[PDB]
Amino acid sequence: GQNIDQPTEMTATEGAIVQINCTYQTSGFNGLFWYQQHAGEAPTFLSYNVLDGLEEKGRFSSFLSRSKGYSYLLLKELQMKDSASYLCAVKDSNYQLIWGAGTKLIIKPDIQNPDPAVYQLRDSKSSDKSVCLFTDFDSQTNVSQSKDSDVYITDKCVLDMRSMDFKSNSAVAWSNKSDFACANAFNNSIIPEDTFFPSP
Amino acid sequence: MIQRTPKIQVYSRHPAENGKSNFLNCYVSGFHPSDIEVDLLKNGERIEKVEHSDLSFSKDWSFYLLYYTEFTPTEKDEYACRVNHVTLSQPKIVKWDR
Amino acid sequence: NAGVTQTPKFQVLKTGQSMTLQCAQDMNHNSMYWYRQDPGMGLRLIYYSASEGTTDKGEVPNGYNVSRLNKREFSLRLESAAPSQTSVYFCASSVWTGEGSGELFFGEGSRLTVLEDLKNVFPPEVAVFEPSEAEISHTQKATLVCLATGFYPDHVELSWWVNGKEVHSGVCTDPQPLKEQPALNDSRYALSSRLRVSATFWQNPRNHFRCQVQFYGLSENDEWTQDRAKPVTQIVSAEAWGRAD
Amino acid sequence: MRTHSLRYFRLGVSDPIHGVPEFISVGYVDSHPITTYDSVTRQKEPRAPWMAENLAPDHWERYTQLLRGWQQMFKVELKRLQRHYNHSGSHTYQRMIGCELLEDGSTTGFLQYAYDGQDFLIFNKDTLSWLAVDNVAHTIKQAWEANQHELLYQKNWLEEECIAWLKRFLEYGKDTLQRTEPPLVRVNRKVTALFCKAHGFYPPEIYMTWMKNGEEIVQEIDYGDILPSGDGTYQAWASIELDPQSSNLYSCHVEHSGVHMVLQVP
Ligand code: NA
Repeated sequence: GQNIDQPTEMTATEGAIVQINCTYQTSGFNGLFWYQQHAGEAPTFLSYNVLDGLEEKGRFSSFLSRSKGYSYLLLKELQMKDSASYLCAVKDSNYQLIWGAGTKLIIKPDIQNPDPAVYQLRDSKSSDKSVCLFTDFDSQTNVSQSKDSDVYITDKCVLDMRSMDFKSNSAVAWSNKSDFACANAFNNSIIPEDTFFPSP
Repeated sequence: MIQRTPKIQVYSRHPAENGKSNFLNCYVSGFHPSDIEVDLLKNGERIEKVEHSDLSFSKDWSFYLLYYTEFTPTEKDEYACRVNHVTLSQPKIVKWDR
Repeated sequence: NAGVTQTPKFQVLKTGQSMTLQCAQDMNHNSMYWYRQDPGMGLRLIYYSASEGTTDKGEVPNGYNVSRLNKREFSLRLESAAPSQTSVYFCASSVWTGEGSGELFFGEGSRLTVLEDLKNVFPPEVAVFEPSEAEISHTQKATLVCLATGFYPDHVELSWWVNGKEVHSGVCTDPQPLKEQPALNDSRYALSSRLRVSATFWQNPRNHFRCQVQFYGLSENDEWTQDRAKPVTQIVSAEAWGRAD
Repeated sequence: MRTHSLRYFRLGVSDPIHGVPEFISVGYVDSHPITTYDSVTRQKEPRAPWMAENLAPDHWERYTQLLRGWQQMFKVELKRLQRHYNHSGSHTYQRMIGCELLEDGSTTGFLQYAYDGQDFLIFNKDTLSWLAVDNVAHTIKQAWEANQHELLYQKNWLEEECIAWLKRFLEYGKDTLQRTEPPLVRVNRKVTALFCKAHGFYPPEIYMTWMKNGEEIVQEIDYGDILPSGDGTYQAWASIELDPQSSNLYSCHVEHSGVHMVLQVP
């Protein structure tokens, strides 16, 4: 009956522009809200539209067309901190909020000087695990989950060294199997041709 | 504070005919504030079974009410509406004139 | 001031157990709400309170009750916890309701996991792994890695401590935990975090590094019958010192 | 169809006598009450059968919750006004919101407030601004206009939501609201004046007037009010005074729901 739809996930590059869409079918209309929700945190209010047109607010602008039942949230000059879920909600004729499932915005950092490499970290005396780090690759590289049940591979993660104004992607793989080697830990991924594998 | 005194109008639902059943109306309008007491009178005595609409609102912010009772008009019986309000130093009686 | 304050942040529950989530707001608001957030769908209203002294059901009231204790407080009651009530619960408030353009102010959220049996609750095993010497010579940077593995439910908070102070710069922790056995429905979890510092900072022998994981598990009143240690709320950590080698 | 309107009223009293409610809210379609709520019942209830029959109980449950909230909000607003007027005793605060769907398809919308039964704040949804009648109202005006989103919200509600509710209610009660009962019109004499009396008509909108030899006599005519007869129909009259020294051709003219009628006095 009453229905709101927005894309599940969107991926854009740092510094680019992204437009998050929200369409709604409701009985009556008393306004449309956009909320930002960082992972693990509370939704916070971003914008409100009730008449037709475009409202600006810093790097964010929100648009509404009442006749088309359509809104978008426009994010300009994307930064890593814009990585969050964006929730659209519509107030119906009885002033009740209908919520979208949310759009997860993924931001790919702009890696100035890619230096893809797979490193073997030092063993810990308190663990039977061997640990490998795939790091410093460009943001176009994707990390596949392991296809071996005793090997564990995390998705890529963007770390920011504030003092040196430096960003890098990394993924971690580990196992306690005897035949585990960093030379082969990320074999199920498509990794850069020039990936550095230091000698064992 | 501008207080506005009730306008009182007494009339029958239909053009009255003696011996024919009818309804005697007292329409009280244009007053402010909203506290008001209304009675229908037959030969000066208060009529017991009397109905009234809910308090109603006009766009000029005043209020209005309709008090009514079923009756059969006769040649002998005089009918009236008696209204009290904060704007009235004593109740105002209005006779039904047909 | 504080805005919207809700507690507890995490809670494990056995099927049939009772639970009360608290929520207070100090913004002098009149309307208060309880939402649940589940993957793949929008926020759903459980109960709401348009003003002090009145409450009514939302979209999904069954299994819950509420109490608007006063203008500040609005508590949510689970009388007999069911696995379907495993969710993240959010309390929110607004100045009024039906005053058209007013937005919602949300609390931090309460993560609930309801389990048929507590025998699959595990604290994390936590280990630190020191930087690769190859990384140091190739990049002049040093990445430590912390692994928290084998924990359930996903009620953990990981932090890095350098020389006794928590740090955030140069840290990346997985936003979502890894299912160690993705097929199993009650699979235990794994979580990784990196801390990257300059080679010079790592090569100072008096620099001390610690990764610590706060786990929210069972409490004194939860009945425990397994052979292993009772998986209570606890902090598990591991450390490393810089290497001038 | 003919012109129709939907309007909602609120009344707040600061120091009411024992029993009398602190807060009352009533909605109307044309002259018909459709909804009611007050601080005593604390329930929102239909006031027309065709509203009761077409709105499910979840509708009245929801608006009961809303009105309880608006009751408290209205009390806070009245408390603010009376303290800023430095007024003692009992005083009233009123609100009226609604819209008209005119015969020709155009629409109007209005929102205004009153203190002690006099205009206080009036909304202009075209300039998106509030008209303040004094300096207590001016203070409120500054606060309400600082929140530009609330102005836009009210403009949308007046122009879109209100009109859509009205069309919905018009369909619900069309057997009542869209019917026509034409008037029964007579003339008689009551120093001496001709009375033109009409009764038994619906809708209440009617135009009665007298003409003398073909010219209208606005300044000389006495107009009676349109009054409810109690059975869903209405009655009205108009009188004019007779010249005792010269005969004239007086005729009563009645317009009602697209039909014009003339009673020539012989
Ligand atoms: Na319930």
